[PDB]
Amino acid sequence: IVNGEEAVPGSWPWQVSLQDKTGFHFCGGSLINENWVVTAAHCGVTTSDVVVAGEFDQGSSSEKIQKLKIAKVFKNSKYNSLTINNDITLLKLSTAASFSQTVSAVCLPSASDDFAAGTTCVTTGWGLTRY
Amino acid sequence: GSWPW
Amino acid sequence: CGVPAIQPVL
Amino acid sequence: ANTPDRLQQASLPLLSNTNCKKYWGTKIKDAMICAGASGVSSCMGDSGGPLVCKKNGAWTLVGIVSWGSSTCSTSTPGVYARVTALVNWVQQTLAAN
Repeated sequence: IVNGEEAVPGSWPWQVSLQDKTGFHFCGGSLINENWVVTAAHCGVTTSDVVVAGEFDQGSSSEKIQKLKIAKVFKNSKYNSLTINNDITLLKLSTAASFSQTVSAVCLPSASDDFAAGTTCVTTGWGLTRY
Repeated sequence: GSWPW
Repeated sequence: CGVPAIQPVL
Repeated sequence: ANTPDRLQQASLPLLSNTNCKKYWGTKIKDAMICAGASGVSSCMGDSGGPLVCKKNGAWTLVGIVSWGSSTCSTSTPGVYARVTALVNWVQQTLAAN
């Protein structure tokens, strides 16, 4: 995020980091319950990547994080990578996350819910702060 | 110019 | 869902 | 470029698809929602993470960080997967697995 700010640690408890074998953060995701993470289809996750929950500072060794294996990747059949449309994947975890103050689920909408133009929302992540 | 994020 | 135990500050 | 060690956040507004098309044209589909163009931008490494909106005391996943400006321009809207268009697929996948 360009021109954002640092979060309060633990205050976005559904935010996960998707990391490869080397520990490299390549995408975010959101816990929707103890067993499932929602992410983008174009992140290209497989069962060799891991979901890291409970993190704030990826340079710190002193956080009690959960490094969670992925059992199965469910890329939505409707995903069109050429138009980047329907850009959603579900990750089923091999072993459940342990919910805590810093690890818990985001809510999902109903299909009919209205989110009006002009509403102020929030996005979070470890993406670049400067291009 | 579009790009995956 | 949706209610952090540690409240975010924007 | 600069990658942060610590988790970042930003507040940003939702756009309409009709208005978002003034930036992105026919690239904008019904299963996308645009947000930003407000002085912040999602950027490389943010993809897959949340766009959440607060109502009735709780945060709901409205978007999934997807794509946008190749330079993470803060005056161009970011494009997010529109969760309302995708949630029926989510709930089913959970319940079947």
